[PDB]
Amino acid sequence: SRLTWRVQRSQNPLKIRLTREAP
Amino acid sequence: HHHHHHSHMGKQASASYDSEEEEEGLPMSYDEKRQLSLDINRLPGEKLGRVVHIIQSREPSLRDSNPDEIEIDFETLKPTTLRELERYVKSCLQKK
Repeated sequence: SRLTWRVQRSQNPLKIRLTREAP
Repeated sequence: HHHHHHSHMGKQASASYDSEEEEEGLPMSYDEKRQLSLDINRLPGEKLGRVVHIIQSREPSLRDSNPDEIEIDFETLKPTTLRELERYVKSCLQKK
């Protein structure tokens, strides 16, 4: 389907980057 | 001599519902942005796909720039947008 990402905190608790992760 | 006792401890009940279903869009406080973050961070990658998709529909700049790494900025995001995140995550956590 896709390469499983993770939701990660970008500095502030009000910002989250879903980084490009390998499953 | 016989005895009878009587007393009526009548307490009122309460049931209240909102009359409308409008987009209230109230000024979403700082803590409610955090309240989404923790509860969205525990959602699986499947749900995270829809969670970002509605944000990227609101922010077409980030949609087109990065379809791989998506940064949801809750603090500037509209309370009408975050309304969806709130009701959706709540629908994932609760059978509602």
